[PDB]
This record gives sequence, C-alpha cells and structure tokens, in this order.
Amino acid sequence: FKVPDWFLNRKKDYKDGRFSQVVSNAVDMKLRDDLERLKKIRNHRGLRHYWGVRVRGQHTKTTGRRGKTVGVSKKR
Amino acid sequence: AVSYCKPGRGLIKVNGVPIELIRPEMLRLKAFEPILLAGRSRFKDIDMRIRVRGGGKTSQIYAIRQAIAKALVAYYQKYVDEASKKEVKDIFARYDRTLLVADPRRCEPKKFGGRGARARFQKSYR
Amino acid sequence: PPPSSKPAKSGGGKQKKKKWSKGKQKEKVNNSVLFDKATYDKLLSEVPKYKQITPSVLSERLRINGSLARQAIKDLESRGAIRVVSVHSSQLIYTRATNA
Amino acid sequence: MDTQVKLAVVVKVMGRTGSRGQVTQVRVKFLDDQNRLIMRNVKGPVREGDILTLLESE
Amino acid sequence: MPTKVLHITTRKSPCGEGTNTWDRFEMRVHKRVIDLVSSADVVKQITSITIEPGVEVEVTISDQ
Amino acid sequence: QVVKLFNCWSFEDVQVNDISLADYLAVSSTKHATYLPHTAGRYSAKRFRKAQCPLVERLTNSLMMHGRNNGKKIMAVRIVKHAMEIIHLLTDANPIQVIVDAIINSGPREDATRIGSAGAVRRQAVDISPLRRVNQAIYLLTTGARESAFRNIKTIAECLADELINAAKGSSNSYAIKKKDEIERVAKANR
Amino acid sequence: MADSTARTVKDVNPHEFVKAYSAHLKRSGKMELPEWVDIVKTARFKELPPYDPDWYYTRAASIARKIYLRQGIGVGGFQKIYGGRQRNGSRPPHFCKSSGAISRNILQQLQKMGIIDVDPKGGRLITSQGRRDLDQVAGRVDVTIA
RNA sequence: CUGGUUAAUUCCGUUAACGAACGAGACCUCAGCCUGCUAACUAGCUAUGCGGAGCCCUCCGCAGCUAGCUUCUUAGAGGGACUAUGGCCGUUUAGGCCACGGAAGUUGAGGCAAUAACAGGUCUGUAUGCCCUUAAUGUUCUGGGCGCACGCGCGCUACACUGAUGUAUCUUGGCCGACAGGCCCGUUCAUCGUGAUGGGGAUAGAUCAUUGCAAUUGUUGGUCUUCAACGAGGAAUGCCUAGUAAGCGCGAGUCAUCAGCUCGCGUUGACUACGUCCUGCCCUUUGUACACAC
RNA sequence: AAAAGACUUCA
Repeated sequence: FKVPDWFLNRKKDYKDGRFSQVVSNAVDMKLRDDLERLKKIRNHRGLRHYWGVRVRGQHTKTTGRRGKTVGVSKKR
Repeated sequence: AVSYCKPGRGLIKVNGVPIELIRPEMLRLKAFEPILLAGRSRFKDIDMRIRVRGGGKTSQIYAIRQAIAKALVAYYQKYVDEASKKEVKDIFARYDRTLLVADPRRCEPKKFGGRGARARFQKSYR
Repeated sequence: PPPSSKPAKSGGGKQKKKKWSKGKQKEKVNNSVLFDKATYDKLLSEVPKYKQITPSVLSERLRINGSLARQAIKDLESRGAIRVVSVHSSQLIYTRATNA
Repeated sequence: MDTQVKLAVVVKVMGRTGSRGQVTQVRVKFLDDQNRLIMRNVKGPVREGDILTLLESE
Repeated sequence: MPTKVLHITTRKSPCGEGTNTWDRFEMRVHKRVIDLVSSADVVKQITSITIEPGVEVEVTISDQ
Repeated sequence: QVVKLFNCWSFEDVQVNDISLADYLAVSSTKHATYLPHTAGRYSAKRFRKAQCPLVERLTNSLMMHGRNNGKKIMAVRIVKHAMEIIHLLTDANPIQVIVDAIINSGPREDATRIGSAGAVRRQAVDISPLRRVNQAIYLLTTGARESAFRNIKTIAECLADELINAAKGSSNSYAIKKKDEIERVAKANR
Repeated sequence: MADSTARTVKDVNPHEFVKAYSAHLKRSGKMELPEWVDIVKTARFKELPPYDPDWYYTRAASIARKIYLRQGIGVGGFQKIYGGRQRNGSRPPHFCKSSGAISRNILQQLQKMGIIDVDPKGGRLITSQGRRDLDQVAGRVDVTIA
C-alpha cells in the first residue's frame, strides 16, 4: 500500500490528496480545513456551515435538535 | 413385496413412504436422519415411535419430505408409519390409537385484511 | 420499582451507570499474578470440593472471573486432569474436578 | 391456623356488590372436615353447587 | 388438463378521501386449459376449426 | 423403559406436594407425558378442572417472551434445556422436580384485585384460581431470570437456573419468591 | 470401514465435514492467490489474513460438498449462498458480499487439478475424480461422530 | 309490546292481527376443504438403465412422454357432518357440556352489509350546472421549489445474550472485478466478557459507478473515515381472545430514480378469554321545558 | 347508591 496526491499541481485548495490514510488527528484537523474550506469558496456546502444547518440532507419534518439547538420553547 | 403407503398430510410439505422392514435406519432426502436434522428437539418427536413400542428392528423408514422449514417436517413423518400397521394388525390398533394421530391443524397462516400492520392488528391510529 | 426523571426539550432522563470493572483479563492472564497458581487453585480448585460439578458460567459469576479468563485456566487444569469438562454449544457446559 | 381441606361447596352468595353478576365475597364450608364456615374472597360470580378448592386458605 | 392460476388482485380504499379501512379485494381469476391430440391430422385441424364453440373462450391453433 | 424428555430425565417420579395445585399440574398426558413442543386447542371452560397442562411447555414459553424482544421458542427451548441441565448439576436432583418446588413456593395463596365501587377504590383480596398461581409464579421466575440476565454476565439459562434454585429453596434472593410473599402480605392485610 | 464412509460423504453435519476435508485439501500443489484477495474481499472483519485455515479451504471444501448433490451449479449459485444482500431497513446494513471475484478463483484451481468440468450452459458437473477425494474422506468423518 | 333463545324482528312460544320486503343467515369466497377416486400430466414416487461411489450389497446423478399410478399439480363430484345415531334435569322450541371423526350448530377470517341521514369529504381517483373568461387561471419548454429556532402524527432502527460478528447450515453460463459493473454466447463454532463497547449507526467530509441531460437545497448502493443521541422511556394510548398479538423477510403494485409507502403471502410463534364489573352500542322503560338537537 | 363546570349569531 501507499497513497499520494498527484495530478498536475494545479488546483489550489482543497482536493483529496489521495484518501488520507493516515486517519485520526490528521483527518480531524483536515476535516476543519475542509469545513473552512467551503465557506470562503462560497459554495452551497460552506454556506450551510456558516448557517449551521446539516449539510448532506435530512428529513426535517422533525429531528435536528442537535443541528442548531435544544427545543426552544414555543416559537413566536 | 412390502411397501404400504397411506398418505397423511398436515401442514405444507409432502412425505411419501415406501417401507421395507429391517434394521432401524431412517432416511430423509435419502440422507441419514440425525445428521440432516442436527441440533433439534423436534427432530426426536419423529424418533418417539421407532423406540417406544418395543419394536426397534421392524421398521426401516425411507422418507422424502420436500419444501418448507426445519420445524414443520416431524409431525407428518410420524403419522404414516402408524396407519399402515393398523390395516394389517388389529391388535396393534392400539399403537395408532394411543400414540396420537390425525390433525390437519388448519391453523397455518390466516388472511390479511386491510388496515392491518401485520394483517389483523389494525393501526395504532386510525 | 421506579425508572428515572423525565426529559427536557432535548432531551431525556436516564439515572444509572454501574459498579465497575476490573478483571480486565487476558492482560492479567499473561502476567503471573492470576495465571500462575492462585486463580486456578483458589477459584477453581477451592470451589469444586463444595460442589463436585458446576457450570462454567456459574463459576464465572461467583468467582467474578472473566469467561475467557477461566476458560484458559480451565483448559490448563483439564490437561492436568484435575478437571474434566463436558460440552455444550453456548460455550457453556459443565466443570467437574474428579468423578468421585 | 384455619385448616385446609379437600374441595368446598359454596353455601350462598353472602351478599356483596352485584346489581348484575357478583364480584365480591361468599361464605363457603369445607366439604370434608365439615363445620368450619369462613368467607373466602373470590373474583367472579358463582353459582351454589360449584365445587372449588380454597386451596391453602390459612 | 387445466394448469396453474393467474390472479391480479387490486384493493383500493376506493376513495373518499379520506378512506383508509374497509377496503377492497375484488379478486380476478383467468384460467388456462391446454388440450393435445396424439396425432394432428389434416382432417383434425379442419373439423376442429369450422365448428369451434368459444363464446368467451379464446382458442389459438399453434405451431412449431 | 427408556425415558425421553430431552432423552435424559424422567417425569412420573416428580412429586407435587400441594394436593390442590397437584390436580392442575399435569406431569402425565393421555398415554403418559413427554416434553416435545406443540399447541393443542382445549379453550377455557369454568368452575372445574378444565384443561390439560405441561409446566415445561409454560416455562419455555414464558422465556421466549418475558423478556424481551427478538427471541424465539427454538432459542427458548434451548435455554430451558440448558437451564435444566445447569439445575441438575447444581442440585443433583431432577430439574422438573426443582421447577415444581419453585412453582409451589412462587405461587401465592391469595391476590389483590383493584375494584372501584361507590366513591372510592378498594382492594379486598381475591382468589388466584390454580392455573393463575402456576403462571404468576412461572412469570416472576422468568422475569427475575430475564432481569438478572440483562444486568449480569451470567447466561440466563444460568440466570433461570439461579432464579429457579433460589425460588425452589425459599430464598428471598429470588425475585419470584420475594414477589410471592409480597403479594400474600398485601392480600392477607387488606381486609 | 467403507460403510460409514461412503454414505457419509453425503449425509454428515458439515462442520466436522468441512473441517475434516480442509486438511486433505492442504496437500495440493495449487492455492495461487495472485494478490486479488487483498483489496477488501468479504463481509466485514473478513480480509484474508485469517484464511489459511479459516476462509480459503473451508471455501474450497465448501463448493465441493455442494456440487455432488446440487449439480449442475454455476458461479451465481456459489456467490449468493453465504450472503445476505438484504434490502435494508436503511439504518443497517448487514454486510456486503462480492462474489464474482471470489467464486471464479476457487473454480479455476480445481479445473487444473481435474476435479470440475463445465457444461456449455448447465454449469460445471462432478468428475469421477471429484467424487473420489470427497467421498473417500466422508469416510473418516462418520466414525468420529458415532 | 311480551316469554325465551341467539352475533343476528335469528328462530320458536304467546299476542289485534295476518301477512310481506330488505339487511342477516343461506350464497360465491379462502383457510385443512381433506379423502378413497373419476380426469390428465407439470411434478412426485416407483420401476428399469448407465456414469460412478463405499467396500446393483449400499448411494448420488441424469437417461427414454420408457412403464404405470399419486400425496404434488389440477378440475369435478361427492364428503360434508345433518342432532340421521346414543346421552342429561328440563312450561315448551331451546340453552349448557360430550363422543365418533378431518371438523359440529355462532368451524374460522370478514371479502358478499340494509335504507336514510351526515349542506361530512372528493370539482384533482370522475362527468359537470355557473362565474374568473374568450387566437386568457392556453401554449411548448427552460430553470427553481416539497427549508425546519419548534409542536402533533404514523412508522423504522436501538439500548444489548430472545444479543453481537464470523464461518458453516426478466434472469443466467462462465473470463475480469472490492461494493457499484461491463460483456460472449445465448442452529454450528473462533470470537463477545455484559463492556455507552467487539453496543449503536447518527452526522459530516473524501470519492467511484450506475439509473437520468442532470444526483447540489431533491437518486440509490458504497471505498473509507468520523464514531451522535439513546442505559428500555413519563403525563399517557393503541391493538389482541391462539395460528390471532407479536417478531423475521420477501413479492406484488408504486416505479426513468426512491428511503417505505399501501398491500398480500409464507415462516417463527406467546399470553389472557371470566365478564359488561372508562368508551361505543342494542331494545324496552320512564321523564323531557330540547327538536341541525346536551 | 353517583368527583367533574362550560360549549358565539342566523340558518
């Protein structure tokens, strides 16, 4: 086994580097680089993090208490 | 020669017995009985009449049952051997009679009527 | 007999966590302390005279020794001939010292 | 103490709840070892001539 | 010789809506009957065809 | 002779000491007993002795269910069967006899139904007609074994053996005996 | 000595059969894996480190009891039999099998040896030779059971 | 009206009634409809061969519409089971229980359920009276939308030994592959140590294929990695009388795609059944100031 | 021999 990014060095920020394995603190650390990422890039993903809403799609219908706070009394 | 077949039925799955009398070996799908149903209590339900009777070597039972689960297989297998004996011997009528025979049952799964979550336990609301 | 509190917008109540937790075993199985004599003689050997035969699990529980941990102990004794096991599927079975 | 005999016949519906059909006590005598009358408590109606163990009682 | 059975059983809560119980099995059999001759003469074919009794019976002369 | 019942244990040696309870504890069927599993509809006629029984059928049958989720009678038959051999190796006595000791000890003499009448709710204590005794008892023995298995590294076949031996010995460690004499204590008092 | 054997190739609870057989299978010349296995072959746990007693053999053995009775039986007939591939609850799976790669590899080695042939549509059928090791072994086993 | 009986103005016995309809039952349905058979073979059994196997003795496979019959398959008839036979006190018809036997008077599940009313609901499962109107609330497309501080609902999955995992117990042949494809022809037992983990799979990122022009708020499967909440659930509620609850999977429709939907099937298989002792309901009774109606 | 109250207007 191995793993190396490659392609022509062209692409700026973010890529994949070739499945970081690796794993663990480098992956949690890059997972932040990846959160941070989308946000400056201005993609629909990043834009969601700034908002705090869950990014890869739930039912929504209920459930998502975690996603941006506890049950918050009634509403308005 | 010797081969007497009286065909019971009671649950899905079909047992044809042609029985030539000798040493007490038991076949199913033409393969040895304890080993095909290895690890079962319901297998020894069958075994009940080829011990208890005081006849051991008098029945080599050749059995084929085809199509449904492990559980079902015993109840049918048994009936046939008893019924055949009763026809010849009127003194071993009390072999057929006192050792249990005859249930279709008729309670193998029932209709599914609409609304049911299973079929008959209607929804939790409405 | 009661459960616990009750939830909060969130939320749930729970109440309960346990005794603990030592007899981590397999680590203490290698090093000499539980492996050399004591576990075998005390737990295994001492228990047997009171009852000639006992299930492995029961032994497991009273002795407060891991099922794996005295599986190994049992096996060593078995080789010695001090004990004789029988069998069963669930890894359960019966443990005997001597027949007599 | 208070004995414990084989069977018992219901002497009469000692009164009770009712209106139509009787949860609540009954007076029974013990069928053998006669002449101890006590009121044992049961669920459900009865009828006199019903025979019941009131098992241990005590 | 009349062999095996074809069911389409379709049950609709017909509508209201809302209708969601006391729904419906109207259940439909269509039945298949396959009759050979041992020898298919010229003579068989012709007598059988001319006077052919189907009212609702749909019967197909067939074929290698 | 060649006794069956898992092919290791007899059942016509098994004594039921309580005469009233004995006459509802079938250890013998039309030709003699067995334990091999089935079902057989005889319903629920009243007053009299009114059904045929098997304890062994009820007990495995309590196990598959109570408690809880997921298991099957084939698993349940297996656990009863494992529990029975564990019982015999810890008592050196027929495990069918030990379940009879457990059921008689765990089967309360009187019980305590809750009746609203007039402006209030009384419990005046009631009968427990002997199939209900047998059952409360088995259930409590099974629920105990289930409860013990949930919270200990002890197989439940062992836990059933553990609960059953404690009940079949009058030991207030058992859930089943402890609930039995709880029920008799309230039923005796609430007069 | 025959009597237990013969039969028993057929009727015996696998588990001693497969075990019993795998040791006899070891002797053979073959077992070339050409590194295909390593990528992630089976269920979870299941990459082939364990396999030298536990997958390879018991799998080779596996086909072999199946083929006698079942035949004719093909690569799909193999792939499936252990497997799940259940429609999920969507909170699970379950595991995932493959198993076109798997089935293929076990069938090739056997053919070189002379054990299996292929019909042009009914899949491959037992030779005289394939019966001859399977049954002469089913011989040791029935004794150990009884 | 009554007397009795029953799921049943069901039937009987009375009666100012004598009828009569319509529901129910009967009926066609399916579950065991079986059973010995009449009917044919899919297929099963059985025969005979032949490739072999253990060492025609035993066993597997296929061979010929080759031989016949049969539980399978299949349609019919009958078998029905009906108080015809025998029981028990009892105005009287009865109810209650018990036996032969495949199974008894409501054999079972409800599919076959009355009319009328409900300004119920559907104008979009399917027309449409009328009005916004009238070369527009047509067109024929391109794009976007079914977000969730939060509450109700159905439902699905877990909390752990009724366990976990591993091994073992429109499709295909077979060569190449890790899922995902693309073609040439055509319960056993290693493990589990009762551990918020080897539980749990939530979530988020990387990324490959396929359905489709497209997979990003809106495909699925997934290499792999994050490893969430949850320690069996309150105030409370549903449904259930034994092949039923419950639990396991699959098929069918839905359908370019689809979690799981609705629906059925088979398999595993429990407990409780005595009663009306909050709710719906029946007829009779009495009161009634009410009359789309407590 | 009954724990317990309400329930907009016209049709």
